[PDB]
Amino acid sequence: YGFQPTNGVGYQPYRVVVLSFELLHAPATVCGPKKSTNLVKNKCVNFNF
Amino acid sequence: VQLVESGGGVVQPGGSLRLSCAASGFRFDDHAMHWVRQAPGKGLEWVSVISGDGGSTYYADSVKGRFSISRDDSKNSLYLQMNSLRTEDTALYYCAKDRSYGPPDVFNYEYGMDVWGQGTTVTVSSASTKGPSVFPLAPSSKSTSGGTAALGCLVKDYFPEPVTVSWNSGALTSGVHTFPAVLQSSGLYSLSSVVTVPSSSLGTQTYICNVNHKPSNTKVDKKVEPKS
Amino acid sequence: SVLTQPPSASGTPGQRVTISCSGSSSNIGSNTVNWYQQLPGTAPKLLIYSNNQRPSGVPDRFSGSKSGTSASLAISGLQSEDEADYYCAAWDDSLNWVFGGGTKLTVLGQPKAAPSVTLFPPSSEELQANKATLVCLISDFYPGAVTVAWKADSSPVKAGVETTTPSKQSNNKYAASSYLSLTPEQWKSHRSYSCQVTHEGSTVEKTVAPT
Amino acid sequence: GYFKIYSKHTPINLVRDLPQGFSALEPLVDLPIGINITRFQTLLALHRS
Ligand SMILES: *[C@@H]1O[C@H](CO)[C@@H](O)[C@H](O)[C@H]1NC(C)=O
Repeated sequence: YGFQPTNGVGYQPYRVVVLSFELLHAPATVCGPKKSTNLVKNKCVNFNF
Repeated sequence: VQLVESGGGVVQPGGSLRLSCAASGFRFDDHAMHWVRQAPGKGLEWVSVISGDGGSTYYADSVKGRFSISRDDSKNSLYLQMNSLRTEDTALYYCAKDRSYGPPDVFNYEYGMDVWGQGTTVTVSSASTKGPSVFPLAPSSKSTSGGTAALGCLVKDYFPEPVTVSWNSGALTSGVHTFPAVLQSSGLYSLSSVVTVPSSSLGTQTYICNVNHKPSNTKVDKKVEPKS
Repeated sequence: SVLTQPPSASGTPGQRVTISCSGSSSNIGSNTVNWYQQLPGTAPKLLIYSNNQRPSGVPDRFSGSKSGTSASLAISGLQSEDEADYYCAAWDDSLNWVFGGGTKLTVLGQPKAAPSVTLFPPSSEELQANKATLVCLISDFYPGAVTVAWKADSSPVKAGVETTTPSKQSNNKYAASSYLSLTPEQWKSHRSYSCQVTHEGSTVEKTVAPT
Repeated sequence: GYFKIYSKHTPINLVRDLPQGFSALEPLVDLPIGINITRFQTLLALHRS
């Protein structure tokens, strides 16, 4: 490619990142950042720790 | 950095038109172009897009097959050819520039529409063209209140939308207010322009409405005087 | 592919007003929103592209949010020049650009004016012209929610009447007009007609009798 | 697919003989590898100086 700055878009350099994911058999890898509300006390509550 | 259009007018249902839009201030090989119509008083409605760098066009679904769109970067222009119109296409048409070409289909996440034209009116119907009928609405005590009284001119039943009524060849600018034309069920427009003037001056001075119809060649001056 | 948004919003001048849009999954799901302001009469402006990026010339009172499948403009502090339509856009994988429904702004500043009404009967030449039209003009009624009803001697009528939508004048209040179609024999049939206008509960009516 | 490692560091009062006593080992690491294992070795620091 001849990337000249006096070019119109259509010959200008674009950088490309392609993601792909796989779920074969592995134990644990990258997950999301699970939320996390607040912790109350002295009240019958439904909790998940 | 400007956008102008041309090509509107009145055609009967079944006809055809060619809208054009000329741009200035940038190249055409860096921007996509849009035609966006809008019915009077209502919201916008996208019609078509062409990408920059040649052709990859898209139309809205209600206008599929009937229309065609091209560009010309030798002349810096857009053409929108309209065939077999229906009565629901009476609208302003806007020629808008899309920064960062490529149909919004491929170049996602950043399209926009930064600069816009001034639009072009197009209306369809068989009513054809007709001249206005004028009456003077006399100043009356039912219109009079204290120091002032109002009189005017009613210009009705005309198709060719642009019509003008002045007061005394353009003399009176105080109280002169022309109201938006109304579109009747008959298909013809109508309006009335009224001006207030001191009640001591009911008949005293000149109050002649000058009616001019530019698509036709109608020019009539009508005097308004208090009721007999 | 519908982009449901509220038809009109409100607020006192000087506080934050939000404007929402709700598209499904090809609209706001995998795409970006734009926001367009349309002052009355002009060409529409661009306000926000790529969900929060104002271009050069947009002041720092407008922001933008996109959360999952909803979007939101957020005007921080109204002023006397932001009374306009606002549209949200998308792309919809359906292969068609979609637009919002628009939303007016109602700064609600000007006090409550009185709709001045004026009524005119069909002129004499029109009587000789084998037709008749009653003319009801409304003016200076700053909050624009006027409506009209027409009256023959004692009853209401609902045929032959045309009503303009309110239009803004120079003084930034409104004006409107309505026309009543009549054959002159019906004009002299009933002893008098009237035009009544209702506005914020209040009502004012005018009346004219044939000669 | 997890390679668990427990460990403990007790001080002897001898130098290099296996003593007697009780001392429970606390978990150190956890590695989600997936690796198969059938053999292992050791590593030692030679005598050169
Ligand atoms: C470990 O080796 C055995 C050999 O019997 C093989 O069957 C197994 O698939 C190997 N482990 C993994 C995770 O592949």
